[PDB]
Amino acid sequence: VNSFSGYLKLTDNVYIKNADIVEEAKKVKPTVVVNAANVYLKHGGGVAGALNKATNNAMQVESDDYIATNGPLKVGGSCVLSGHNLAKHCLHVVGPNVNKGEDIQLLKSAYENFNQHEVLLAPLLSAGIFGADPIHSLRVCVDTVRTNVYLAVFDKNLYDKLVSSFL
Ligand SMILES: CC1(C)CCC(=O)N1Nc1ncnc2[nH]c3cc(F)ccc3c12
Repeated sequence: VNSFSGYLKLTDNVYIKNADIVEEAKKVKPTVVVNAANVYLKHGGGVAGALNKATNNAMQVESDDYIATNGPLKVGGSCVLSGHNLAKHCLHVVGPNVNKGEDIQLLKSAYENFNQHEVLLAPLLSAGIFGADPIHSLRVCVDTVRTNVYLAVFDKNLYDKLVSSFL
């Protein structure tokens, strides 16, 4: 038993709540929050920029030191850093960016990083809010992650509808 609430059981190990992942994290303070990051860990906007703003830029400061030491992540890769005031840890995961011509098959590799953690609060990766992409991000998540994943989806229409289209 954990402290997640209003999470609609999607499968044996996948759950979802109509929520902003940043606000979910502040309330729950989970062991692991997933950031939908880029390879440079430049948290300018989206979940990344909003989580970082919620850390008062401490996430960015820590990330810049990580990159200066280790260089960029791989598309499909991840690193574990501090969760600051939002979680014990933040798992920064990079899904393919199709607008950069990056192969979306790498989305499965991205979700495989979740299997190294027993429980995670996560947003949708390589999805966005338009077309069959966000819908696609969920199918790969369900078919790839075996650990317990709590998906926060901020957009209601997508939340409402991913549920209604879920096989
Ligand atoms: C793009 C994608 C990652 C996948 C589908 C989805 O809804 N996304 N965004 C978000 N994901 C998680 N929490 C969120 N909080 C928010 C608060 C806002 F004002 C605006 C957007 C979000 C948001």
